[PDB]
Amino acid sequence: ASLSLAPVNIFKAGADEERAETARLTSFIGAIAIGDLVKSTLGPKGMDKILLSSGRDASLMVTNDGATILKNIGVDNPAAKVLVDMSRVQDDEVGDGTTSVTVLAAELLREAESLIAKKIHPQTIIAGWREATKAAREALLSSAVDHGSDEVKFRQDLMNIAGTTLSSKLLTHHKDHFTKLAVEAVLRLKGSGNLEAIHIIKKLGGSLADSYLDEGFLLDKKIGVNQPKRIENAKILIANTGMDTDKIKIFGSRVRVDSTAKVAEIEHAEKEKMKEKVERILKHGINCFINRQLIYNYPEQLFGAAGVMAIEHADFAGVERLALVTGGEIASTFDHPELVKLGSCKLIEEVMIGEDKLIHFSGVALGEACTIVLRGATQQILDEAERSLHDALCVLAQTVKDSRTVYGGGCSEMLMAHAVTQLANRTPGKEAVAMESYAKALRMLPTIIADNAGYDSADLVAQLRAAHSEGNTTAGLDMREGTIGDMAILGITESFQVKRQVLLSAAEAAEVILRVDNIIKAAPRK
Amino acid sequence: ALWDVESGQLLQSFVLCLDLTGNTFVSGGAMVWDMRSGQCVQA
Amino acid sequence: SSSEDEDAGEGISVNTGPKGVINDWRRFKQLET
Ligand SMILES: Nc1ncnc2c1ncn2[C@@H]1O[C@H](COP(=O)(O)OP(=O)(O)O)[C@@H](O)[C@H]1O
Ligand SMILES: [Mg+2]
Repeated sequence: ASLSLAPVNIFKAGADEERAETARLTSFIGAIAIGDLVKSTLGPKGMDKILLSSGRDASLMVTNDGATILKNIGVDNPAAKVLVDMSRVQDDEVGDGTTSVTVLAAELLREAESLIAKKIHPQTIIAGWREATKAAREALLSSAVDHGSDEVKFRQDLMNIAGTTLSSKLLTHHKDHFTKLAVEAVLRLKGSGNLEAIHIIKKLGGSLADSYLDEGFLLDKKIGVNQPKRIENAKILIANTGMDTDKIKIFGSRVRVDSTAKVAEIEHAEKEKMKEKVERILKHGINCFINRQLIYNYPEQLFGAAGVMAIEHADFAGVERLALVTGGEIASTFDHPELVKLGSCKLIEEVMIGEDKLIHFSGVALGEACTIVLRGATQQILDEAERSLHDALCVLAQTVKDSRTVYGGGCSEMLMAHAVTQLANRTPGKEAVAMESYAKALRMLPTIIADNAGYDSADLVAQLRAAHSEGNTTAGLDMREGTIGDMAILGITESFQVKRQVLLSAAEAAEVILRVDNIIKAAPRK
Repeated sequence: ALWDVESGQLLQSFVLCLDLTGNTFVSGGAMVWDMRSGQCVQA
Repeated sequence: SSSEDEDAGEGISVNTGPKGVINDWRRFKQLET
């Protein structure tokens, strides 16, 4: 007898449970709903979605990113929660692939539902899927191509990867310009994976084509009152000192005198201490001074008297980026000027972007830190462009880390599914049926890609399957006019890491959800 | 958020109640933050 | 001077649950009737 369907009641008020039919049905409906929601935003012809917040602020967000869509939705279905967390983890691990992994998991779970309807034990499906995943992973690894040795071919691969990543976003309008921008920004990192070193500034107004990658650096801070507004051949000193009534850190100390003259003497001593601090700072022979914390009126007056630029309140990210771009050292003590390296740049000036004024560093020494100015017509456009640029930069950094690349446009899915089908053709039992369903989902991915463009998806997928079975391992969807073509010639390439992560995460989450045969819910707080 | 009284500027933005050396403070919804590093240090 | 102006699955067809809960249903139904 079931727990809920028994004469005696064993549950608190509001707590229930769902047995075989109900649990599997709930899981499958949740997964299919999530997959159908996230899809239609997939491929070069995917469309965007509007996310209306129900809160008091009522935030507006139009986006194409699958993870962003899945994060900002009220989800109560536990399997849907599993898929949402899968997409979030995929976004954390790599840039793109958030929609692909979700759609693949949903298709796998649809095939699992169909198989369960055919009286096949879910554990058999899991074993068949494990074997299929092994075969597909081996095929994808064998199909990978590496061009990290040759610089020109690696740069071409980076351009192709950035273009493929941006083809599905709102940036596809200026894909060429934005791809060049992203590739330059990533290459300026000098091999570092620090994506925080790339700062994206969104300024309203102007055109999307007006966006650019600054040759130097841009800071959104302000200069002091009497400080110079323009420095040539600047010598930078990046600091993280107090400089705001810098109190001696003996917090048990107090001034305990018997006259106001002594109090005046002590405050003069404090001012003299601050002046000596500024003098020690100036002993380094500097023209500009960026401090992470605030700079009060007396130190900035001293700096203006010394005629050196003093930028204040540049947060931890700001000072880190300035150190990366100018080569300086973030110093908190100034007793050994010879042991502190000073940042350098050719010119510092104030630039006028939109209606706001920003500090511009030109002719930087190192340059291993980028600032990207994004211009748009709406705040929604700026946010979506920032998200798309983040995707492109993430994928480019991953490719820099691991230079192995695979061919997109459904070619990788087609070859993996062909390997899965070949394995299934020599396997007895219902495991072969499970393998065939796995290959069916792998086919269904480029099928959805073709459907989103309005092409004849069935015929195109049949042509791709025939071409891959024949031996044309580089065949893929040509989305320019709706035919099939050589992905190597067309330059539709992807990161091997992204595709492998999509495959493995989708298979893992499908296996996790398929194992559930009972969903027990506790009584909610409300 | 913590603000500088004299300069009237937002030092750093990070909570039904919170309590505090004016460098380490704990916020409850524990979440201990250090102003020297601007990161959560205890939980 | 000083002197101035200042001054899916919708079809459920629930099967046995109604049988299990008919006791409470009739418990409320008698008072409601
Ligand atoms: N120019 C192109 N030609 C053919 N296929 C493409 C092209 N650009 C992207 N795709 C395909 O569209 C799919 C979806 O990519 P996208 O929606 O940008 O991100 P995600 O992989 O997170 O869905 C990818 O698997 C890729 O193979
Ligand atoms: Mg993408």
